[PDB]
Amino acid sequence: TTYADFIASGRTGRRNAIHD
Amino acid sequence: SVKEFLAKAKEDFLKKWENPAQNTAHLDQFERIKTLGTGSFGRVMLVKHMETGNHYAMKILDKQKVVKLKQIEHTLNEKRILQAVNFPFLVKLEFSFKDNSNLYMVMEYVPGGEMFSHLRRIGRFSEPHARFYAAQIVLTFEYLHSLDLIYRDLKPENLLIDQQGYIQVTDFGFAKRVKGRTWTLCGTPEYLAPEIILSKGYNKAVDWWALGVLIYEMAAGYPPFFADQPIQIYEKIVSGKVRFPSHFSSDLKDLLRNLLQVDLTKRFGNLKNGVNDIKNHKWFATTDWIAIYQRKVEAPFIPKFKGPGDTSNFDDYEEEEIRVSINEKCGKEFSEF
Ligand SMILES: [NH3+]C1(Cc2ccc(Cl)cc2)CCN(c2ncnc3[nH]ccc23)CC1
Ligand SMILES: [NH3+]C1(Cc2ccc(Cl)cc2)CCN(c2ncnc3[nH]ccc23)CC1
Repeated sequence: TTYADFIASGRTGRRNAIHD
Repeated sequence: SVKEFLAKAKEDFLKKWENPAQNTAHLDQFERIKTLGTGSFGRVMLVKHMETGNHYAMKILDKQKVVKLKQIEHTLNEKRILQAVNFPFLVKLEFSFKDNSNLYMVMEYVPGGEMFSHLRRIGRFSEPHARFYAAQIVLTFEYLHSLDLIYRDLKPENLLIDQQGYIQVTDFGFAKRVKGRTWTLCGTPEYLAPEIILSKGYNKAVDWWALGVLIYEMAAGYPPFFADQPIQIYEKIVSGKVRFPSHFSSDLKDLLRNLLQVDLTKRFGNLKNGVNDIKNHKWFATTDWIAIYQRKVEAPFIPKFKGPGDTSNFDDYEEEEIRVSINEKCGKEFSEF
């Protein structure tokens, strides 16, 4: 399931801002 | 009229924008309690103002770290913008000041925690729940964009839930007053519009795309474009192929196809009729925009409140000393702060 794939991913925690 | 409300709102803003408040408190006026969150060039702490006993959230930025990250102009934008705005869903900046080492922004403390926390725990929000939050962001961007501001970092991590269950937008670190186009690559990978990824000039339409990402994330429990590394997310976004959960209503899917639209001539928010294409969409038919603005709508969720200065709705972070050097760092760079 897409949910299962999300929960197993490395980006379920807080996401940092990016910048160039 | 909303036109006329916004007109008057701009006169108020412009007065503060042209003559910013500066140096309205001192660090020794506050007792530091606990760290509420962290970022690259500093932290946000729960503090108590001794003279009033009021609790606030104090963002502390290390000037030397801001310089290294090339965020000088962005940080100046942040403070100049936040001191000048006024809207029900924008966190208020109460005080700002600086010392030898750091910049400080003391804002109203929003005790219910991040949307992010509740969203991850609960898994997803019902459509009515998501719609209630989304409406507040729609109005907020309508406000911001009328002031020629682009917000550029919409995400659940910076949307705090207040004691009445309404949203407070915090953080303005990438917010910019710009008429026409701008070019900086900034934001959060999952929320970036394809124009930013493809290194074109962009405008406020990136905020409406980011709203699509937020609504999808709230209703689904995961974003429309995810992967383990940001490059994989970017590839997905620029395809822009979006799949929806079978549980998404037909109206919700139609709203999201029009927000998550790669084609700027077609993106809702960006057309001739502006925000009203969004506000008049079927998914919002039950939303009473005036009652949302007035905070008259019953929130679908009201956070737990054990007391004043309670941080139970927040995760725990490692505590680090606020060191103030005896030598002034970066005076010229932050002169106007
Ligand atoms: N997400 C935050 C911290 C944060 C993370 C990353 C960056 Cl780049 C910036 C800030 C955002 C402010 N906040 C907060 N909490 C409670 N009340 C408040 N009033 C103003 C801000 C806050 C605490 C979590
Ligand atoms: N005319 C308003 C303010 C108002 C007027 C009378 C009373 Cl009794 C209460 C509040 C009505 C809500 N609102 C608003 N509504 C719709 N879209 C918006 N976008 C930004 C603000 C608003 C802001 C102006």
